[PDB]
Amino acid sequence: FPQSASLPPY
Amino acid sequence: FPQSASLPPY
Amino acid sequence: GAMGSMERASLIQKAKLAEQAERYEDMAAFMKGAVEKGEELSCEERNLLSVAYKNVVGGQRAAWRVLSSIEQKSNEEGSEEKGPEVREYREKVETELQGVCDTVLGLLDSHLIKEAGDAESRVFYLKMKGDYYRYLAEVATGDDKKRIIDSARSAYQEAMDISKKEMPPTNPIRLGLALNFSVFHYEIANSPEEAISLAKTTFDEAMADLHTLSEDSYKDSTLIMQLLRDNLTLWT
Amino acid sequence: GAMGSMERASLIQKAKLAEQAERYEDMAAFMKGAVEKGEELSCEERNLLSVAYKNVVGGQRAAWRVLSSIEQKSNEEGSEEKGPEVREYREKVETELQGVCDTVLGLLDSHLIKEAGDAESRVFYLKMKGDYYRYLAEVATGDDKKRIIDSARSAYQEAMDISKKEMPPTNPIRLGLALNFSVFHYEIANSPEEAISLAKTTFDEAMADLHTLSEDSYKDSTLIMQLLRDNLTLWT
Ligand SMILES: [Mg+2]
Ligand SMILES: [Mg+2]
Ligand SMILES: [Mg+2]
Ligand SMILES: [Mg+2]
Ligand SMILES: [Mg+2]
Ligand SMILES: [Mg+2]
Ligand SMILES: [Mg+2]
Ligand SMILES: [Mg+2]
Ligand SMILES: [Mg+2]
Ligand SMILES: [Mg+2]
Repeated sequence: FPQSASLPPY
Repeated sequence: FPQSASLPPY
Repeated sequence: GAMGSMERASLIQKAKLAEQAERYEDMAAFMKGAVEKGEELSCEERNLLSVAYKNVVGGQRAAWRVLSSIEQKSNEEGSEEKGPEVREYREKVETELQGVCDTVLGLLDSHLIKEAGDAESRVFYLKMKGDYYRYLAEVATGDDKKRIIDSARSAYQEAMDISKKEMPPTNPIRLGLALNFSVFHYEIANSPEEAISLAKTTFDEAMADLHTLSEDSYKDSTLIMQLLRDNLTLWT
Repeated sequence: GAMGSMERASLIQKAKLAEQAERYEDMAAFMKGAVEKGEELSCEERNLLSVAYKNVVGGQRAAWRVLSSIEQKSNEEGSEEKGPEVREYREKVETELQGVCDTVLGLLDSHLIKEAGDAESRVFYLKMKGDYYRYLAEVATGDDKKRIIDSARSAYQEAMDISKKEMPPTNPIRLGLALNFSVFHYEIANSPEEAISLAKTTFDEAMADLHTLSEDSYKDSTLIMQLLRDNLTLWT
């Protein structure tokens, strides 16, 4: 259960 | 020519 | 403001140098200075602002999670009492994190959102408002946790309503908003089914619009779609 | 000092928490507070101090190198004039870096070195003094570059003389000192032959003393010997 992925800094 | 390696923080 | 004497263009130039140097605290201070000049931000400038603060708060969130985990272990049965230091230092990092979120929310409220009329700028800023209330919600435990969560929800919802009316389903801003709102539902709002539904519908509607895109836009859109898919794989 | 009201033991505890959280600026401030209590440092505490400041100055040095490279490119033929911003921001990072080095050197001079009587503490601190003068030398360009270089050399040399009299050739502090002094010779002092000779003799004398070591000490010593070998491979 790793944390959900949000939008990374691109 | 990368810089010489000094002692890393362990 | 310590950046009040520096030219707007010089602040932007230095934010780009700070990004190359991975000096994200400097980058954020430069971009705060640029926002405080009072002019609206271009697309590139909005992205510099976002990158800077996302990196700063990202380091704080990672540190807070390490310290919170140690604190929670210290409060299990059989754990030796170590005094107030773990709580104190977690509180220190938490307060600094809340300060950064309050700074970003303050820039959005004074006066980026009210001047943002185009869909791309308004959706970008409302998503940002949702994000930084979400980061406040991650550490909130008191009387205002429910109000913080509703503030995040409200900002995301307004952004969603604009994005659905004004942007194609593949628009990268729209996709990144839907991604982060789905993370809000899963990780903050105890609504995994809403998270999954949102991520699935977003993915499918983007898939059906990819045929309209150039090769470069197709790459932009599918990169974010992959994150939706990664989460759906984690969640189901 | 903002850490003056915190217990020595609490500062050490929080430096360890900051290390786990990768909050090296906090770690350094905690360890500075502990040093300023006026008591000598244990082996573990000296290593916390070193890790904290090495990470802080390491980020500054990496940023300075990025910005210096951009600045040097801006001053080549055919390069467009971009104004003072690159130099200004390189100077900003440089000044902050010099401030950290001055802070560390100040802790060593007031009063860590003068109270350090055992070889392990005295060599550790004199090596540190050499290192932070070396970091000052990396950015020095004015009237004092030669004096900064000689300050680094002098500290390293005193540390070397003690380490050769008082420590076995495999001692990890002695090995790390020789490694960093060899880097000083190659990268700062324009003395690659001295660098190679020092690294070779250090490696060979350590090799011949490994038979005296436990399995754990053997691992400690050979890890640093590998860095000597890596440099010799780069230099020859
Ligand atoms: Mg102006
Ligand atoms: Mg017990
Ligand atoms: Mg408008
Ligand atoms: Mg279900
Ligand atoms: Mg699965
Ligand atoms: Mg006391
Ligand atoms: Mg030209
Ligand atoms: Mg003594
Ligand atoms: Mg030769
Ligand atoms: Mg070679």
